[PDB]
Amino acid sequence: RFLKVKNWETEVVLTDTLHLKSTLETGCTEYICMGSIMHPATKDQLFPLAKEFIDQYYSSIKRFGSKAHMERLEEVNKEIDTTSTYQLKDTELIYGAKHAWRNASRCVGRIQWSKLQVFDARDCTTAHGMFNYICNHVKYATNKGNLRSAITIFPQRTDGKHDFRVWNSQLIRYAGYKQPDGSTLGDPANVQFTEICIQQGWKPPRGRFDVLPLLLQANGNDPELFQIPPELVLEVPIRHPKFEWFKDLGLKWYGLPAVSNMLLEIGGLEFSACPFSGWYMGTEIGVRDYCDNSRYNILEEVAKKMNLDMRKTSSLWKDQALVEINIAVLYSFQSDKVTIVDHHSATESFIKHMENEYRCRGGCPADWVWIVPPMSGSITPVFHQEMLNYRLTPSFEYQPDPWNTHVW
Amino acid sequence: CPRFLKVKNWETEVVLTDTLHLKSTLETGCTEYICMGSIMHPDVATKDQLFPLAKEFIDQYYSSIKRFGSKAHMERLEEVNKEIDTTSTYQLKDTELIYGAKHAWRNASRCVGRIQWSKLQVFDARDCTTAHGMFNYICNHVKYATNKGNLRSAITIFPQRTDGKHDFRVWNSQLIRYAGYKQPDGSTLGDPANVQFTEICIQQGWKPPRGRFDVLPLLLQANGNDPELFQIPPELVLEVPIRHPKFEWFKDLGLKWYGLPAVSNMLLEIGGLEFSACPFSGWYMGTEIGVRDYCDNSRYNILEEVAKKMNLDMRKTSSLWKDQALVEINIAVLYSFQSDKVTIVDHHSATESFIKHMENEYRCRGGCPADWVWIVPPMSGSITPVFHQEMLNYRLTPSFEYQPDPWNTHVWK
Ligand code: HEM
Ligand code: HEM
Ligand SMILES: Cc1cc(N)nc(CCc2c(F)c(F)cc(CCCN(C)C)c2F)c1
Ligand SMILES: Cc1cc(N)nc(CCc2c(F)c(F)cc(CCCN(C)C)c2F)c1
Ligand SMILES: C[C@H](O)[C@H](O)[C@H]1CNc2nc(N)[nH]c(=O)c2N1
Ligand SMILES: C[C@H](O)[C@H](O)[C@H]1CNc2nc(N)[nH]c(=O)c2N1
Ligand SMILES: [Zn+2]
Repeated sequence: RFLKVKNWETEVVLTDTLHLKSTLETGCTEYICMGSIMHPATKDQLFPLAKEFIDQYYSSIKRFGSKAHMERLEEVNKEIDTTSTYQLKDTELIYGAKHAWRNASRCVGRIQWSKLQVFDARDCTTAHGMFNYICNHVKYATNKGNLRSAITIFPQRTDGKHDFRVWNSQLIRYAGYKQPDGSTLGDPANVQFTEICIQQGWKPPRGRFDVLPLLLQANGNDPELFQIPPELVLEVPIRHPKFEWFKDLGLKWYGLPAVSNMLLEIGGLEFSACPFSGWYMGTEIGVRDYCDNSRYNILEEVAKKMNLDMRKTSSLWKDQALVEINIAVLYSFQSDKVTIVDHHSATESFIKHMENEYRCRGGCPADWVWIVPPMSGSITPVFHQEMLNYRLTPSFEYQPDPWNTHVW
Repeated sequence: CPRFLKVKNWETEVVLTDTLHLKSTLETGCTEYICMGSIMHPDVATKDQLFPLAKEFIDQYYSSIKRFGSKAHMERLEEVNKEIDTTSTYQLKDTELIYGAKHAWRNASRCVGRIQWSKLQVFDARDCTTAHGMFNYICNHVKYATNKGNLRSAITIFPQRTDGKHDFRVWNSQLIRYAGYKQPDGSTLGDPANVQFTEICIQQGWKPPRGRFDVLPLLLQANGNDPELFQIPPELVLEVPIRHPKFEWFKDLGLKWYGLPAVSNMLLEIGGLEFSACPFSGWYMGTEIGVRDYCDNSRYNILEEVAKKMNLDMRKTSSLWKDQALVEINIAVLYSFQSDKVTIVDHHSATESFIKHMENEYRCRGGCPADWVWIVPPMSGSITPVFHQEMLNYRLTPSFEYQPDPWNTHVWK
């Protein structure tokens, strides 16, 4: 059936037909909704997946049922027969990577989806090769602060014993240190990964903003440590446009957000190493990174310097410090001409993207739980936007952390 | 469905196990292929439909009072069955009515306030026959619940649906709300959310004061008859003028709000019985006023004027002038209610209580259905503990349900 979505602020109603093309599961049933749960091959399994993807690629370039389409189908059939897998054409890899982003229901940045620079790294064989490819990615995507979206695609999975993996969760992240007296120096989300890097020989500077090394696994071998050359790592000192004391907090962040632990699935092929990057929405730094209780957890210090009354929650001192921290982040990036988007502009772009996708595509899968920003929700337009969530492929998927599967 | 489902809290690592979902009744709207978790809304029962629904409820009640399988349980089952057989309906006992109303609240997955569910004063109004009598019951409800500002949660339950042509309905969406007036020039005076109902009231004979904060009259329908208008005695409408602890100029905005939030348009379903008029009230979380009522664009929409008085740069969104004004507005709302000693809860306290409540429910009941989209507050979401809490949503009965607006269905006499 067709399905309608209503925006309760504008009363606009859209009609979804695209959900009829989905086949992966959501996790919900008719009786239980799992919308706030974070995470709910063979020759036989492969060809229908390959066929569907080839079909939708040739349907996208409007040569469905063409000789090129027919020949590709047979070419893929023979290749799965004689090798239990197949290799994408370059054109298909690019189309598949752009559409995995287009289909990412949790991403508010998707208005940019067709401006994605796709780096083909399928000829890589070693961790040194991966490091080279990744340095080139970081340099290209950073672009002296004028950030450019990019993805680098390493060889696909074969037997599951020869996986390519970036062990880092992001290419650029700060270390976290388990202090003797109990607390945490640096970034507490990375304590385990930091300790794995130390355990592999990394000499930790034990600062607050230590860029972690890359830990890279090629063809299922043990992973190897590499230091990203510092001139490739663009950072922003965080200051406030009114509180001159804000800089004395000693805060900084990196400009390049680059997810490196997800899995890219295209036509039944699995790309276990596919680091991809864009640019930040300011709340990603200022709300979650800085203010989660299990993260940098700085709200108390900021509220202190603002001299806010912190004895009762109903003074909303936490909410006041939260806004100022996010003003500082946005101000700092813009002052340094590092690409960044505020949650008001981003959500506005996403509503416009939604309208575009409903018109030209018949829908847009979207995860309200993730699309609504972690602060000032209902004063952004996505709060009032009903969204249908469903799984379209090509897609990005979660995968296990490699230190739970790897045999040394 | 699997017998155990786990939810995780990503801030604390606590993992809870849900078995209560196995008692789920109606549908969520979701399927295996599509999730409708952000969709806001995703002829009577026959004898045959009513038998099993009543038995399920009666079984649950006698299980709650530790008398399952007892002689009184089996007798009640038989008495209900005969009554459905000979009359096509049945009547709840007072004890069952109170149990059912409390559990409809306990089961309300969108309510962050459910730690209080067992302290609900239930007013039995099933003897009511006329709209005047409905007025009397509602006045007593408002007075009791307001309690000079020390608010107490309460529900008043009017007679159940019979053939659907004799419904009791409160046409108001809440017992206390402010009028909205569309102007010829397109502007709105008062609360833009209530323009449709205000016009209906005016058409029914209400003389509007045409101000910014005019308490709407009650529009009350008894036994399926045409609805009738009543003015709530103004001394029963407790109100709070909004002022700011720092900004002296804030009181010059002339803002105020009423103290009692009281939903009156929902349907209470108990044992297959349908209570189409069941107004219920609690106390406010501050953001319901300071964020939604005041700062929604289609509501009072005061962000601009507050930002002006704060002298914020309103040309770049990246200045976060909206976010900064929204906080001060919510500071004022909480400060003004606490100063006048009118019960109110800030969003940090309410969400922390709800997490404690949810953990207790998981431990002692086997789960707690919760709608994350509604539980997370509309400001500062991720610095509240519910943001990081995985929740399972499912529909248990007894329940509160939405129902059509009565002017769309009423057969005018
Ligand atoms: C171009 C600027 C971009 C912006 C502003 C943006 C914004 C965001 C934000 C704010 C989130 C939520 C992140 C979180 O809460 O952890 C997100 C998620 C996501 N983004 Fe985008 N993004 C951008 C680019 C991209 C690109 C280039 C890709 C892939 C090629 C991508 C794929 C995803 C995916 C898969 C998720 C879901 C992550 C998960 O499930 O954990 N995004 N995005
Ligand atoms: C006692 C203090 C209470 C607090 C702090 C509270 C808090 C809330 C809040 C913040 C919401 C979301 C409101 C919105 O965004 O419109 C809500 C919804 C709800 N509450 Fe509670 N509530 C309380 C009492 C009650 C009582 C006494 C009942 C019923 C007996 C109840 C039943 C509901 C229901 C059914 C909803 C969902 C309404 C809908 O979907 O439109 N609440 N509550
Ligand atoms: C391409 C892109 C652009 C953009 N603006 N944001 C993203 C999301 C980033 C991102 C994830 F995808 C994710 F799964 C988890 C985290 C956790 C926070 C870790 N952080 C402290 C280092 C995260 F930040 C991606
Ligand atoms: C008992 C109780 C206590 C509390 N604190 N909150 C609530 C929920 C409030 C609530 C609804 F659930 C609802 F469906 C509709 C409205 C009216 C419009 C809302 N707003 C646009 C004015 C309403 F006020 C109930
Ligand atoms: C479209 C979306 O479902 C809608 O805006 C919902 C979102 N969550 C909400 N949450 C609460 N508490 N109240 C609401 O009115 C809404 N509105
Ligand atoms: C429990 C809940 O699913 C979890 O906290 C989610 C909620 N929404 C989110 N939304 C975004 N953008 N990022 C997140 O990490 C989360 N976490
Ligand atoms: Zn769902």
